[PDB]
Amino acid sequence: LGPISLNWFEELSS
Amino acid sequence: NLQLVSELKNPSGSCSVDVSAMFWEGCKEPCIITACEDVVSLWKALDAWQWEKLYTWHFAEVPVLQIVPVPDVYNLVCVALGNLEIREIRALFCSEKQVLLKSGNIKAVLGLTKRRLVSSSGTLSDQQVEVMTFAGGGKENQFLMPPEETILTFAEVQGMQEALLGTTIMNNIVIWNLKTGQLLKKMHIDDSYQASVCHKAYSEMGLLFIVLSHPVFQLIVINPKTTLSVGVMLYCLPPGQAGRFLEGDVKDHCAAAILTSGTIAIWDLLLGQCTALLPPVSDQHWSFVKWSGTDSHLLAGQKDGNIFVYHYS
Repeated sequence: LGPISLNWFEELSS
Repeated sequence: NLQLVSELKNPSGSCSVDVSAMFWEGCKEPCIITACEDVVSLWKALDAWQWEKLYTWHFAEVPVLQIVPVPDVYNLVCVALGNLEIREIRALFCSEKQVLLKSGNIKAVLGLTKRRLVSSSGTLSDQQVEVMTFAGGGKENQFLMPPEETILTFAEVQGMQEALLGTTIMNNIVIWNLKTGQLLKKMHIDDSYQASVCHKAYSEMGLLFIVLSHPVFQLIVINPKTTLSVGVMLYCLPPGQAGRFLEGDVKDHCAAAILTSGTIAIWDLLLGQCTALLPPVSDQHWSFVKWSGTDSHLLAGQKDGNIFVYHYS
């Protein structure tokens, strides 16, 4: 069900 | 399609290696930069089709390898020197003068938005990744966290800010945050195909769209959060067309390639169709190709080194 996160970048940056 | 609009003959008695179009300076004006092994020239439009040389810079010892365009920089030209691998990166500017920016075992280099230049050297635990900024002189150098896998190419991700992408010898794609220097993610791409050379990368709806070169180009779609590759589009030569990818360039949503043919082929990346072929003028195979960074033109160059400028529409 591979989730997509539109905020993956700031997420990993956090 | 392609409309021959102007041209530039540069009988420089030195092999031509690269070209690019940039705005120069007290006003933005579209110029063309040509690079040969031992000389680099800045040219302006003489008239509707002719170009005249305004400045020139000379290099003895180590031959020029490529131009390195830097977005938002109009008062200098960066070039990379080397016989095969890069040894130096210099800035050329005016009365012509040049500055050594970096020196060493350079593996990859890319001009970035807002006056930055990123480069990498070494191979493993020795690897460094650096982003410098111009005002413009050598101002800052920020290191980025190295993946300790040799970087083959960078690409700035269109549609976000502060994301930098790399491809490594391991068939991996890495993403850094340009602000913090952090290495955010490493993602293996199916062990082939395979590439290696990223021509362009895009962010849209939390997915990554990556253009690689082989089928002449491939578009890989990756979900950055799962790391998983979610599909792949193909760009292929029409029904009858000999030739393998040899090199190329991508601007926005257009891709150009020089084929083993000697022909250049063009694709609109949205649709996937080959929108034009361009056989060599004369018997001279096309030597390099670059989209213009100032306008809607394709630059096609011969070792000769005649440049032919086409209007794309």
